[PDB]
Amino acid sequence: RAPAFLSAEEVQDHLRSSSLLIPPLEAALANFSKGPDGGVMQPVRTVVPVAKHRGFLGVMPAYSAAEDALTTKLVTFYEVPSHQASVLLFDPSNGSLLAVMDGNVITAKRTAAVSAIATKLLKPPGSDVLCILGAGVQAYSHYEIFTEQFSFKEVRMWNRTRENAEKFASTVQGDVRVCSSVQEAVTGADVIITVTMATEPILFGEWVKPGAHINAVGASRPDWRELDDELMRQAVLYVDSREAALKESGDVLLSGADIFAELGEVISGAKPAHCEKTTVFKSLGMAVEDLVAAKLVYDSWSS
Amino acid sequence: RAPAFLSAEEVQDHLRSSSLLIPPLEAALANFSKGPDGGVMQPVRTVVPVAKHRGFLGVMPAYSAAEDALTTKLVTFYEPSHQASVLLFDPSNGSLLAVMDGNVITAKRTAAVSAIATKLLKPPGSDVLCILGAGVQAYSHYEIFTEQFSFKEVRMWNRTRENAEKFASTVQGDVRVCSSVQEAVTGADVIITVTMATEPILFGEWVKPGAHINAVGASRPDWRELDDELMRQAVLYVDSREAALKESGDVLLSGADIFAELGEVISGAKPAHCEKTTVFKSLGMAVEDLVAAKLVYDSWSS
Ligand SMILES: NC(=O)C1=CN([C@@H]2O[C@H](COP(=O)(O)OP(=O)(O)OC[C@H]3O[C@@H](n4cnc5c(N)ncnc54)[C@H](OP(=O)(O)O)[C@@H]3O)[C@@H](O)[C@H]2O)C=CC1
Ligand SMILES: NC(=O)C1=CN([C@@H]2O[C@H](COP(=O)(O)OP(=O)(O)OC[C@H]3O[C@@H](n4cnc5c(N)ncnc54)[C@H](OP(=O)(O)O)[C@@H]3O)[C@@H](O)[C@H]2O)C=CC1
Repeated sequence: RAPAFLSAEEVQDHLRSSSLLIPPLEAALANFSKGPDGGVMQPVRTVVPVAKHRGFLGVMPAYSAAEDALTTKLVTFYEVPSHQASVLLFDPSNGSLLAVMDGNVITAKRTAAVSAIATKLLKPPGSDVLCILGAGVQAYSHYEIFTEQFSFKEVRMWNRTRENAEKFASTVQGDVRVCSSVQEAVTGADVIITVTMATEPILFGEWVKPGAHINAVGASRPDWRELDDELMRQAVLYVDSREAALKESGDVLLSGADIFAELGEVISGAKPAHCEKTTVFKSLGMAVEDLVAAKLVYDSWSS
Repeated sequence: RAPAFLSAEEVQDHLRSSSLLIPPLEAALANFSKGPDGGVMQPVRTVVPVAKHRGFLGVMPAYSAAEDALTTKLVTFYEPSHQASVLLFDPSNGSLLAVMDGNVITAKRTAAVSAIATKLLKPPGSDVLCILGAGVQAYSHYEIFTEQFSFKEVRMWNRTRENAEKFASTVQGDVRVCSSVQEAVTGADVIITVTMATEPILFGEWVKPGAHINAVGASRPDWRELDDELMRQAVLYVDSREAALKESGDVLLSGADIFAELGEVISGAKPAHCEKTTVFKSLGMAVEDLVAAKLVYDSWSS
């Protein structure tokens, strides 16, 4: 019995709303951070660079006992969407390949879903203003769930090329104030989302409102950065994975910042959410997050 | 852009002649052993323990600049023991071109790489071949070794003699079934170990001076097929030093010195001591899976 293939449109049908992903992801992150008592086996992501094409192949395997599912997501990103992904789903009991599915929409919706979880815990009292840095796939996915989950009075956006932000602004529903600089976009912003593939810092702490929350999603490479030192050093730093951040996050590696806690620890109440101080959630993506989503799809697909 | 799926039989048809599999395997091994300047990017394999089901998931990604190929092998082994899938990507844009069964590929390249080491390291007058084990790898090894070499006597030992006899009357030529490892390896010139043994079964005291051993089995850091004596007194060749020092219980638990990588011998950097007793420890490498995958895909897309 050959494995089933699930198209991008097959997946989204059996995926449904991005915020429906939230409670299972909350469980996955907590289980992960619980370590040996959490049932999650997840080594740090293996990345092989394709220098000849300025690209990378990410391989993210995971087993999760609670979901009893065995997965591997393979993602290529190059500096045809920039990010291409496929998820493999195995029978954890015998090991046969069950399904090969398009991983792009899972990646987009799950990443947005995790940022929202961290945002819900860490956004300051009186979070009226949201700012989005970037205008790619993740920006759309984050915009959809953040306007769904939260109630911002104003949304700002900056992109490297202003045309794509204005395009973004006119495509999405609801008003978007396109700003020509990051300084303008984040000034007075209570929640900031950085979803660019920049490699040198675009976000400087001096522009950041005291107590603001930052979701740093991009710069998933040891030599890449989105944030400067002042922000990385002065803010309370949360990550999805401590082992992954110390190996793959240039924002963490180069700044020399102390990781305060893993987001899963907070979810379980093992660590506090300092919503009143300036916070940074540095997200690098974890295989267990993909696991949960792909498991939801196949199970739906099977019924 | 839905990926292609090649069945095991489909892969099996694209890999008929070994006379097309070994030359690119040799080239790949040569380039790998050169390090990064050789153009092969191959992280040590990641293994996910699934003790909950007494099983493992092996993950083996690779890129090669020389043939511009980007692949990932995903192997699962449980207690068909080994189930593999090989993914082939487009290097320039990252799209997944194909998903193929990787059990046939695994069997083929493993047997072929062993034959490459054997062709180089077998002693003068190699008349007796000895196979320890009777699984998938024993078959694939037997087919290529009898095609490539010319032994007068082929022997086999297996933990379950029933399986050894089923092997003996399935393969074409005459295989002599033995009731002990010592009986099988005594006087043997080439020895192939493809067992799931976790504690030493092959002992240096039994091994003919000058014999070549292809140790393929034990690929977990606490499992081993060969004893301290043999590991330390033979000239030790591996596919990868980095994998060996991580995953080979045979090498780690004996403190044995690695003389060379196989690619180093193919390239000319290190000599093939065919007159000394030699051991080639194969752990399996992502680039070997890559080579086969590209060969299959090139033929398939023609
Ligand atoms: N943490 C996680 O879980 C995951 C993280 N990501 C990361 O997030 C980022 C966005 O992903 P995605 O939306 O799919 O990619 P996209 O290609 O769809 O979007 C790229 C965005 O980043 C901008 N960009 C590219 N280079 C630069 C640069 N040098 N400087 C400033 N902006 C730049 C682009 O702007 P422009 O219009 O000028 O091209 C665009 O706004 C990536 O870096 C990705 O690696 C996504 C996967 C999940
Ligand atoms: N180096 C490489 O490139 C790769 C290495 N391998 C490794 O090679 C070995 C064989 O692979 P494969 O043929 O596919 O596996 P199989 O399941 O097809 O065959 C298993 C063989 O090992 C024997 N065996 C099981 N337990 C023991 C034991 N305690 N002692 C001695 N023999 C035992 C079995 O005998 P019985 O008849 O009793 O079952 C059988 O002969 C494995 O260890 C595998 O991990 C395979 C992938 C490629």
